[PDB]
Amino acid sequence: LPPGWEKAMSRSSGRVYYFNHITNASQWERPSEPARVRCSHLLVKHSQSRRPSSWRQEKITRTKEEALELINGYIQKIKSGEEDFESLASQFSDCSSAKARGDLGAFSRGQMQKPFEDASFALRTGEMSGPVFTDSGIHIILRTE
Ligand SMILES: Cc1ccc2cc(C(=O)O)[nH]c2c1
Repeated sequence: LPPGWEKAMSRSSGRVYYFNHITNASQWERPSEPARVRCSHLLVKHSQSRRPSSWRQEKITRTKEEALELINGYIQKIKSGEEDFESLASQFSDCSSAKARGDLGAFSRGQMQKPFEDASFALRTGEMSGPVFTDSGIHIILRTE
């Protein structure tokens, strides 16, 4: 199984699924390294973020737990198709790359915060991470190239 993937047991259903401990992705289906990748992301910040401030909100006061709740909500909508990633990144992301549908352009190892870099290189083109934690807050990452 590709870098990071383990079989897990569904607690609700008792059906096996696959969890990726690097990207925090999970899916039912069995899963399937470049110099550069390209990604967008949706950042939800919280009170312990490196900079508890964004274009959306001058003083961010939400807790870590509330941020993770928001992130989970958006992952569910993206996954159900009720909303797409670019749209929720544009409206809700606490990064100013929100202006570019959450796009951050191409990058190699060595430029991004490490949990974000690892998650970004462990994704395949087209794939989305689960919640990725860095000192800026909680990310959903979409690998676009
Ligand atoms: C790893 C990583 C990469 C890009 C960004 C951009 C932000 C921000 O705008 O807060 N945080 C990051 C962390």
